[PDB]
Amino acid sequence: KTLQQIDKLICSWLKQIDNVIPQLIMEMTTETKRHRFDLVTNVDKQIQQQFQQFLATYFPEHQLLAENEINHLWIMDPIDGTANLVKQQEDYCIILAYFYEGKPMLSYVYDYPHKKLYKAIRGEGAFCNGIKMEEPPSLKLEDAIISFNAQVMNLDTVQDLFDASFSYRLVGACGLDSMRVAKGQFGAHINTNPKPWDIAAQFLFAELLNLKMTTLDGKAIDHLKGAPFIISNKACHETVLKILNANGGYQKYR
Amino acid sequence: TDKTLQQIDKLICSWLKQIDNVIPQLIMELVTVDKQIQQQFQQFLATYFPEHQLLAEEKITNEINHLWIMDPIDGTANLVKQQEDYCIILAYFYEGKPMLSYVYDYPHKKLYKAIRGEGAFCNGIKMEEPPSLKLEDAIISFNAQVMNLDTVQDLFDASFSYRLVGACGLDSMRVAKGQFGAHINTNPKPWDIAAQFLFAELLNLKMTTLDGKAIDHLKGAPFIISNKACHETVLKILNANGGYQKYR
Repeated sequence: KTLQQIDKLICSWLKQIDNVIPQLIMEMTTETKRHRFDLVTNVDKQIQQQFQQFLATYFPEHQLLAENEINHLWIMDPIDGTANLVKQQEDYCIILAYFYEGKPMLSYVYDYPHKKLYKAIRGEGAFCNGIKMEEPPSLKLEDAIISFNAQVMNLDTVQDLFDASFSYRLVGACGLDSMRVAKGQFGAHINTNPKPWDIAAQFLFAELLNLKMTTLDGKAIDHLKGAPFIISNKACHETVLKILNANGGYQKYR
Repeated sequence: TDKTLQQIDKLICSWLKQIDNVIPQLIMELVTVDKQIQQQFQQFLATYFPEHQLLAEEKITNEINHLWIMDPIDGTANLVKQQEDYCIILAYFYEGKPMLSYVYDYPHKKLYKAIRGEGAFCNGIKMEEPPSLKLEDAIISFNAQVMNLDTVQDLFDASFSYRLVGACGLDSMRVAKGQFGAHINTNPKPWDIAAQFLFAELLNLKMTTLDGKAIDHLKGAPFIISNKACHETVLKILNANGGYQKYR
């Protein structure tokens, strides 16, 4: 009811990042700083600062989980698809997810480069540039195209996943690979090691569209934590898990 | 003297703007369309270009003076499964020499063209040669399902990361745009790569057989379109330890 309010403000914010990204892309560099393995840039740090400030201006009580039992929580990946941002300047996205007392309420994956807004509102629907998304038609794995990082599983399980499925594509940002699943464009997407902000938005998309979104053990995921994960068409979920979990695991070593 | 290059470019870009009307219906509700586009353009050559001939997936050699090559849609799998990341490819060659090329990324409303003597463009904005990418600094795109795992592993290790769009024309433009370091297709049909010749010429890229050799633009060959700075490292990995072909 006042979700309409919060949506109006988020949309105002996403619209104005338009006029802040191209200057940040043109003056772009990388930092290794404050990070074990992952790459960060000046773009995402700024979009974050910008969203923290949005939170300060409008929702002084709301808290930001970004780079337990709190009532108003936002989880943000200012730039999902960092390698893509740096190397291609395409196929990155901004992910925001809103949780009221642990229940997902609003979600956003904004594909800036292609100008596409995915949003999920509880009690309204899921939306892609204001056109309503519905439950994708049933996809069985041999009919489905799937998406995963192939450098990160033993080469043997990659080859079963190749064989069980129609084909293989990779976009390289969780949010974007996940949305393709949501649109019926892919059968499933797998991330073996997600950060919370990499997957946060997809809970609500998954719920409203009847997607299967689980850990790779098939168990339900804690949105504050994140585990190795799959978002899938309901018709190829069990087949994917089953392949991933055969012959002592999909892990790359041993 | 024959049609001007310009006047032909103007004709092609309209003919492409008339078609953002052959989708829909197609998508909505086969496919192999694509004869429907093939033929629509067969009409185009008849109405406007008496002498010109077209090579497309079906229905010979130099010295044919005015030839076009066309993949009415490159990314069939993509069109069929995703309705996205497919493109129209067109190449005009004059007594053997690539004169004009088009790769039209329909779903993202991006027409890439290459014009001999003027340059390469996306939507009319000019494309410059992309920056030097060593392979450790570059993303590579190739179908990993169609090589043996040893050579895929090394491609994985040598490079920055791996992505795949699933349409030869689109993956090749990523290389053209400096977004990818290389794209490899080990079994193209002439229409999967026709356009890229002039892009690679105008944008100082390397396009060759996997033997690092001149491709016969009339027939297939296993192929690579690549940034100048990683072209050789990529080739070496592909021809190492007995080669790239998967077996049992």
